[PDB]
Amino acid sequence: EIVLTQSPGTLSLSPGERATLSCKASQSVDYDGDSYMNWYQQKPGQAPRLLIYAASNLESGIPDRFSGSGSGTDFTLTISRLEPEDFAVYYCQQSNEDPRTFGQGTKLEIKRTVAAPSVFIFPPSDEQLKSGTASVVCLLNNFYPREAKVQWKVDNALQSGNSQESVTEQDSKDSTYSLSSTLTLSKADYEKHKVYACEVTHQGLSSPVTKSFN
Amino acid sequence: QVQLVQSGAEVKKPGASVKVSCKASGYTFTSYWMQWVKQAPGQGLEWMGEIDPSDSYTNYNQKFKGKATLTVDTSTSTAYMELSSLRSEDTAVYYCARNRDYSNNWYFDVWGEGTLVTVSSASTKGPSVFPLAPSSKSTSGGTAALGCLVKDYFPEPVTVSWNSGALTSGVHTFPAVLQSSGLYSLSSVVTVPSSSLGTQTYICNVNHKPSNTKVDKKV
Repeated sequence: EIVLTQSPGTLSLSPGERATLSCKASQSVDYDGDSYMNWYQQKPGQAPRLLIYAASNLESGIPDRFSGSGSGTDFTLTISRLEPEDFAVYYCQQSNEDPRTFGQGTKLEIKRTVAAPSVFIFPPSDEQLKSGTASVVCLLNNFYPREAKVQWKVDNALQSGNSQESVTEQDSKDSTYSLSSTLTLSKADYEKHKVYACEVTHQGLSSPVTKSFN
Repeated sequence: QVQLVQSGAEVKKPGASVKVSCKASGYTFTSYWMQWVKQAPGQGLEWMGEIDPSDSYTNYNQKFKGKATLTVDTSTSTAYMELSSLRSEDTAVYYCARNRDYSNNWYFDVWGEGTLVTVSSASTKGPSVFPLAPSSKSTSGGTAALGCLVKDYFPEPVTVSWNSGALTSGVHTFPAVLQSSGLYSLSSVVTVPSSSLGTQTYICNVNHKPSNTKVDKKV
């Protein structure tokens, strides 16, 4: 099968900027100026949308800022200027050999200004401590980039590894992110320790923050 | 205009099977081939196979052969893909897209909205909400954070309002996460200035359609 490799995995640019994403094939997908590479665009919770076909043919309704180039095994899609509607995921696809294969995708993200995340922690409610389980949540409000790191520390140094992370999509106004890790442990396991802290690590943070309760 | 309509999302127990429908309109159904693509949650697009509705010829991705089966109904202009011997892996959104040719190159121009298939042995159970009390005397600053915890539920999705659709700022509903219990879990937060914490009554409204569970908690 023909394998498509897209890069960069992620790409953070600002509105108005020019983007250039490339798709590489493990083998030639051409023939006498005849190409077999197409590009698609996919927004969150939405069906792909055909952008370009035959390596350089615009589809109806696709603006003029888009353009696709490439030959043999190296192809690239370019967006002269990034408009609000352009931020999404792009997929290059081959149709030269069966099976037809797609690319891993390239996420164009809205690059902004670093923002230190607002950290918060929450002790297990009472009703929950009744059902026999305990879930400690540590919030991480509006921060950028998306790269961060929460560290759960029960009774100090005793940092566990039984949590579940959940990051929010980029905001539709301040392009920020929110992350919430949750540490779940049986009531008994809960009523056995006293200090529960959530250590955060972010570029926007001068030094790793921590939020604990007793 | 031209468009493709897919059947609704479905939940099925492992070892079972599902038939997804994709009825076309706006064009001569027999004039084009149908493409079936799969998109696992979080993963990318994966081509499954193709079918020529005129004479019914198929061609599958060598890895989906014997799992998916393509058929068409010219009389009702509808394509059908059947997955059998379902497993957790089979959980993904399934897309059917119209095929198109340009100098031997085949590209898919019209896509259906996709059909979600969830393979779980969980049971259509309702959600529980455990308040995420704001603070424990932390004030100092200006802003405070609260939240509601929707623990264990199935299947997706769940609605989470705040102060009855009239509270939209600061809201941060996080994507649900699947626990090993086979059940789901989601959280919803609403950033609010501490100075209002005592003068405002916040209530997160949860609405799970599958189990008809409407819960109003006051954080």
